[PDB]
Parts: sequence; C-alpha cells; structure tokens
Amino acid sequence: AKSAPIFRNRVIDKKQLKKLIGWTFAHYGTAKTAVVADDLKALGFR
Amino acid sequence: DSQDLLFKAESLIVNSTNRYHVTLQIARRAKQARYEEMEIKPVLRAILEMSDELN
Amino acid sequence: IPPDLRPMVQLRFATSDLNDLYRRVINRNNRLARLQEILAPEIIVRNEKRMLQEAVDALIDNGRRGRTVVGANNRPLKSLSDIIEGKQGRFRQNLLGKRVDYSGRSVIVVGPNLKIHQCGLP
Repeated sequence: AKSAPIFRNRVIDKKQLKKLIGWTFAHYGTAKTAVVADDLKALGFR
Repeated sequence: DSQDLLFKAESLIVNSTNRYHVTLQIARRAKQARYEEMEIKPVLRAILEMSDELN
Repeated sequence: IPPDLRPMVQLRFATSDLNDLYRRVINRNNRLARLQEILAPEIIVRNEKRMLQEAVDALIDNGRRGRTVVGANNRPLKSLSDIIEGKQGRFRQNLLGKRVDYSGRSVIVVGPNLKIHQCGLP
C-alpha cells in the first residue's frame, strides 16, 4: 500500500495492462491485484 | 465476505515466511475448531481467528 | 499369481491370458513327468523339456526369446512382463496416475460476471 497510482494519460494496449498488473502486484499484494484485474475486465467488457 | 477471507488469507501467508507451514497450522486449527464445536465452516473460522490474532 | 489378479469372470467367461500361460506350463510339466515315469525315448523327453522351457519363457515374458504365443485371435498373450511395463503398464496406468472418485467432467462456457476466485458449477 501507500503507493499512490500514477495517472496514465496515454493509450492502454496489452503491454500497458500487463505493466499495470505487475506494478499492482509489486506494490499492493495479490488480492488487490486480483481486484484490479476484475475491475479492468469489467471496464473492458463494458 | 469472500473478498474479506481472501484478504485475510493473503495477510496470513505473509509474516509467516512459509506458506506450507501456515497452511498446516490453518488445517490443524480448523480441525480442532470443528472437533470442539460438534459437541460457518472450520477452515473459514480458523482463518478468521488467526487473522484476528495477528493484530 | 493369486487368482483374483488373473480374474476369470462371467459376463460368457472372460479370462486373463495368465490362465492360458499357466495351463501350458502345467500341461507340459505333467507330460514331462509322465515321460520320465515310463522311460520314454531320450529325444521325446528332451523335446518335452524344451517345450517346458519355452512355456515358462512365454509365461515370464512372451516373445522375448522365441516365437510369440498368440491367443484365439492372432494377438500376443499378455504375460507377466507385459503387465508392469509400457504406457499401459502397472506403474504408469495405476501407480503414477489413477482414476479418482468425487470427480466430474463437463464443457466449459465463459462466466463474465464471476470473480477470479469463483467458478460456475452446474
């Protein structure tokens, strides 16, 4: 925790999503990485 | 909730330094729980208790 | 080998090839004993001894040394060695991998509203 996310003001391809997931795992843990992946899945599907 | 249990699980996996040892402890605790309760599910209560004991 | 490891079940009767191999060994052994009891000509006794050797060979490992003993259909009989070797052998079919209870199998569809730690079970 305690690591504020950066505002990614850019296009988001698969590489950016993978980078974001890796950053989330490295800084926040494995269950916030799971939550973030589910939220991104919902947003992309919508 | 399920999410709560998942966070507590992750919390116990860390600060233990051995995922196997802490899985064995959770198994033992849940076994004792159900044994002295037959007199929620055991593994769940075990994880709740162990998380609440980590302060 | 114990009879339940070479079962002779009734469906017709389904028999393991070990029964036939053991019967060949026993028949040749009994005939050899009879030949040794009546003082048969030496060539006949020697040929019976060769037959006993071949029958025991086919029992231990069919087709290793001589010809392969086929069954009712033209297929090799499964001897003792053929049970413990190969991908269909004992080690790889029953010891390193087993069919287990409390198991199911079904087609998979996508559940988009599920969570990563959840599955949809019929």
